[PDB]
Amino acid sequence: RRDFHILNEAEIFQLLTRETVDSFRKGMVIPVYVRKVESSYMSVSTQSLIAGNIQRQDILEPNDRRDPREVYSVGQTVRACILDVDYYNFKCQLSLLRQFTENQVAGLNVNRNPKFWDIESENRDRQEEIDKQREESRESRVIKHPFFHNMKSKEAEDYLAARPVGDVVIRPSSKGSNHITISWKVAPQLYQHIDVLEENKDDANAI
Amino acid sequence: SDGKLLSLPPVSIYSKLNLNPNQQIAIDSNGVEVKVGDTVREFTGERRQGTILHVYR
Amino acid sequence: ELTERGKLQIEPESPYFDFKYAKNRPISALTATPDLYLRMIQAENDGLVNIKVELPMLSTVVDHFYNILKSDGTSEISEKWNALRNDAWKQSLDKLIPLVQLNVKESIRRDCERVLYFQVKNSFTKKIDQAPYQPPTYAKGTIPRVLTLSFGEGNRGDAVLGVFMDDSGDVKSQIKFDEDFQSRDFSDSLTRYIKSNNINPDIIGISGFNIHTKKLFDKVNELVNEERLTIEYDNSDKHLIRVIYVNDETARLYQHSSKSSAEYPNRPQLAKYCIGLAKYIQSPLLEYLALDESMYSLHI
Amino acid sequence: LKHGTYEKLDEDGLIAPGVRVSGDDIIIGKTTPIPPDTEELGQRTKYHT
RNA sequence: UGUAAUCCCCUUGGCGGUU
Repeated sequence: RRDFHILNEAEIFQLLTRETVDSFRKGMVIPVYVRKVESSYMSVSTQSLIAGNIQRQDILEPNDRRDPREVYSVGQTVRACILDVDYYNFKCQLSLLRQFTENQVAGLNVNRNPKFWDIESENRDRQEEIDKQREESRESRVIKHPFFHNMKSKEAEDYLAARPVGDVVIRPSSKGSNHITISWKVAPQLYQHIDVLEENKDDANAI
Repeated sequence: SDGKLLSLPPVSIYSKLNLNPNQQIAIDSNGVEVKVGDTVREFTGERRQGTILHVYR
Repeated sequence: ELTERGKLQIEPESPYFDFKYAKNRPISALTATPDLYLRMIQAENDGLVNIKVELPMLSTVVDHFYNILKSDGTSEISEKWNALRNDAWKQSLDKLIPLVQLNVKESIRRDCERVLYFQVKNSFTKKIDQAPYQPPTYAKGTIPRVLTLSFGEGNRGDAVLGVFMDDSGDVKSQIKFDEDFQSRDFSDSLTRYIKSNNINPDIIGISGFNIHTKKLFDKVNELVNEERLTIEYDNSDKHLIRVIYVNDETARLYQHSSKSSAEYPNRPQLAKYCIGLAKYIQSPLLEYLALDESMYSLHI
Repeated sequence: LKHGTYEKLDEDGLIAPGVRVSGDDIIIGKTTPIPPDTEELGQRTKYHT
């Protein structure tokens, strides 16, 4: 048999942190835990007890001029991106810049060659799911007013048809819950719909 | 974590993964911290919802 | 192909995402990567995906067999006969295709399974192929006297346990260090235990469950480098006693096995873990044998 | 332990005269022995007796 | 980075307070 096998840096790291070198390397986003906040750096801890630090250039955005302590405090965990890993010393440096924490989405290295990958199908499914995300729900509006009636434009005109000239009805507007359509009889078989824009609304159903 | 089911004797299992709240931390898509027992809803897919039982990676 | 279940369940993080939209993958290259085909089959069995085998030149074979079968007549009667023959031939192809697809699928499945079986065999052999640690100035195969030190976790309230075993494989003495491992008292007590009691271990093993064990390893290495704790050689550059990390799957499984409890009814679990580490250093093969059924659950 | 504060006790477990006390403060510190558990496994003397 | 604690009898007896 071969002599006793001595663990190396990668094997020791995997044994201690129970995290593989592949799953913990450059270009990965992990929810680290803030442990100490300082003006020039922030000391954070990962899930696997790996102590990390970030130099002041990356805790806050380059455009912002605030203080690290005001924005982030102890116990406020944030997402971070791995920049460097000291496997021997179990030390890592992180970045809070959104160019890493947000843009890194397709982190897999799957070969997307059109000859062997159906890019068109994945794209089509992508707009399908994005349109599904765009899909929402809407409901009717209820208003309490003596001259308010939940009628269509033609319905309001027909309701005012049986009434003499000058009678007024109020119905929801098609421009949104912040708009109100008022229909009044200008003349026999002649009606005017006037849109009213609402400001400082307390509620969608409120006036 | 993969989504499969296994059957093993109690001896074969390594040990329970005792994790403190300083270790069992979850962050949602928007970046807001979510703790144990909170209710979240899947952003896409089946869009299901439920209470968090355990957080790992 | 993807079913609706496949359309919804194959996520960018799921292992099935590697072949969510694969197309025209060569069969001959599959045998070199058996796990991809195995995972495709597993996803198919889950009702998510559908695997299809197709030939670019299927029309060529159909036309060639038709030309062999078709008649050379040109009359309208011959045209009707040729049409009937071609339609029956197309129906025969429709019936025949699924069976051939299934046969080819089974053949590739068997090939990939055999390849992965051989790969797992080689991985296990590599895992279990290691002779016991050879102390210096001794021939290969000699069983060394070993000392294991461990504390497990390193939280406030984590004493360091020490277990020493001789070359005979029988426990000789177990000691507790109840002071802080960073104190001078810890180092002095460890030095006294190492030297005064004539223990003279050939190699010292250190292991744990987290990164806190690294500091203990560094402290022990510094102590060894400072006190010049050279190995006693039976009757001159005396060599230092080596301190290394120890793989502990077998130790972790041994600390929970009832075999240790029957063997050591009045000992702590950490003592059993240290004994398992020491026995693994003395003889990895026997420790791997001791797993019995739990060896199949190892990450091979 | 009681939820009060033990910081007003002296070395002998008795408070000293002249000390202002409030509700739920501990004025007499007393302990009763308990058979130790298996915590001697890996506890550095920090086990409840 | 060293991180702080959650629990209380029961039965009798007497003496009282408000009617």
